[PDB]
Amino acid sequence: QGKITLYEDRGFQGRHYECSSDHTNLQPYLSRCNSARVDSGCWMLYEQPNYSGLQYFLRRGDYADHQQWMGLSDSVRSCRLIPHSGSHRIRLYEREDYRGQMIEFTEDCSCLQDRFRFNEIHSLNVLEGSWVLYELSNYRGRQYLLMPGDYRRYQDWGATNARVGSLRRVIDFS
Repeated sequence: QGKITLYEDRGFQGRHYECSSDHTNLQPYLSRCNSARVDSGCWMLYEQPNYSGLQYFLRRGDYADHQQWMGLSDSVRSCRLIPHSGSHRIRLYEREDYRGQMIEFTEDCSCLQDRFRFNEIHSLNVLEGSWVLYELSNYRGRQYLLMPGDYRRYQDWGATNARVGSLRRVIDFS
């Protein structure tokens, strides 16, 4: 279940901490977390503790700096593990609940505008692992996270809007 080595200082220096499970406060272990090494899994970090604020999606790889994982701010005080899943399947819904149009995805969607018309997703049903939504295509903007569950609106995943441009599955193994 994921396994990364968060480093207070870049180049994997300074104080370090290994996270193999959900964590809400990285302060008591990392002053800033300027570097991170992932073994196998997907991880998300949050600029503020208790998963609140701007975050950064991390996948198997070496990060000697915060800029590597898109770290905008080295003020990372929270990090969690996003579960995986052998198969991947998700059902997005146009409007709230399930009265609008629905389209399913079982693979990477670097260009939703090619698969679904409406750009507003106000409900989705994630059966397998988890997925990620991007305000644009080919991930050139913001990103949201949908854990395995049921959503009846866009606010459920704490989103100002529904505008979705692309999406992928949070997995690279099972």
